[PDB]
Amino acid sequence: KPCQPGRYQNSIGQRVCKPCDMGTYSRYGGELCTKCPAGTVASKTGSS
Amino acid sequence: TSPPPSPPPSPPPPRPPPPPPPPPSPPPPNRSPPPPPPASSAINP
Ligand SMILES: *[C@H]1O[C@H](CO)[C@H](O)[C@H](O)[C@H]1O
Ligand SMILES: *[C@H]1O[C@H](CO)[C@H](O)[C@H](O)[C@H]1O
Ligand SMILES: *[C@H]1O[C@H](CO)[C@H](O)[C@H](O)[C@H]1O
Ligand SMILES: *[C@H]1O[C@H](CO)[C@H](O)[C@H](O)[C@H]1O
Ligand SMILES: *[C@H]1O[C@H](CO)[C@H](O)[C@H](O)[C@H]1O
Repeated sequence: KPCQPGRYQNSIGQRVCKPCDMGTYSRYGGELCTKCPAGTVASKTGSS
Repeated sequence: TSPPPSPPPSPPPPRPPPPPPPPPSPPPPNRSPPPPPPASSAINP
C-alpha cells in the first residue's frame, strides 16, 4: 500500500510510514514531504 | 568713603542626575536543525 496523506517513506522495503514534521505536507504515498509553498501554512505533524 | 570688600564667587548648581540602565540585550539567533539520516536499506526478508 502507499503511504497515507501526512506520511512519507524514502526507503525501499520498509513496513512503516513516517510522519512529516511541521511546516510540510504530503498527499498520498510520496517519497518525501514537500514544504508548504510561500504564503501558506501547516501547523501539526499529520498535515495532509 | 570707600566701598566694602567685594563679594566672593557664587557656587554652581547641585549637578544633574545619572543615566538610567539599558534594556535587556536580545537573544542569540535560533540555531538550525540537523540533517536527515541516509535512506536505510530494506529490512531482513
Ligand atoms: C576708597 O575710596 C575713596 C574714594 O572713593 C578714596 O579713594 C580712598 O582713598 C579709598 O581707600
Ligand atoms: C566689588 O563689590 C563692591 C561692593 O561691595 C564694590 O562694588 C566694588 O566696586 C566691586 O569691585
Ligand atoms: C553668590 O555668592 C557670592 C558670594 O558667595 C555673592 O554673595 C553673590 O552675590 C551671590 O549671588
Ligand atoms: C546587549 O544589548 C543591550 C542594548 O539593548 C545593551 O547594550 C547590552 O550592553 C548589550 O550587551
Ligand atoms: C537554520 O534554521 C534557523 C532557524 O530556522 C535559521 O533560519 C538559520 O539561518 C538556518 O540556517
